Amino acid sequence: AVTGSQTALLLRAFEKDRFPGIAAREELARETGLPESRIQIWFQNRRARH
Repeated sequence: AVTGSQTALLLRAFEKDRFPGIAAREELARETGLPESRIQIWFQNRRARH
């Protein structure tokens, strides 16, 4: 699971760039302190639900 702060940051990103490319995902990884693969999973999962 990701933290509340990470969720808030990722959701705001998702609502501006719904399909981040690898550079954007690596940047979100650095912003959040999450691995890039975890960023990708989070976006894939959210899009599969929406």
